[PDB]
Amino acid sequence: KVFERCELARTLKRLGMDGYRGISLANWMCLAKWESGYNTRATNYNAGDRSTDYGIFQINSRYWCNDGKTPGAVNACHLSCSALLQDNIADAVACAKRVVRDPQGIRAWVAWRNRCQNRDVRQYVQGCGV
Ligand code: NA
Repeated sequence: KVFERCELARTLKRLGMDGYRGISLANWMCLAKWESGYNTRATNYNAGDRSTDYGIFQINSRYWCNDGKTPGAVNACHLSCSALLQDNIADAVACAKRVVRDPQGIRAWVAWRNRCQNRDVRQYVQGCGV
């Protein structure tokens, strides 16, 4: 599914993401936009290290989900990577919350540092009613 901006913003609020471990809704929105363009079925194979990024938040298979084919991988969210390609984002959100529970927090995603950190991120939630 490709979410529309405000549709996603309202969905993430209801799933308890606003201020989760100190992270504002607008930052989660900036993250999803730059990772996948709000697309739940986005996958990106990383040839450099044989891992794959899955779903709306492009969660990596080396640490977070199991796809079987990534060497030396763990599965900290206790999910098949397949769960991260559903239209319903409940599992992707539960796994994203697990990612930011580590010390790096939202910095775990490099796209966030590049595209979101120290920016005016108000634009991603403006007029959405959240
Ligand atoms: Na894994």
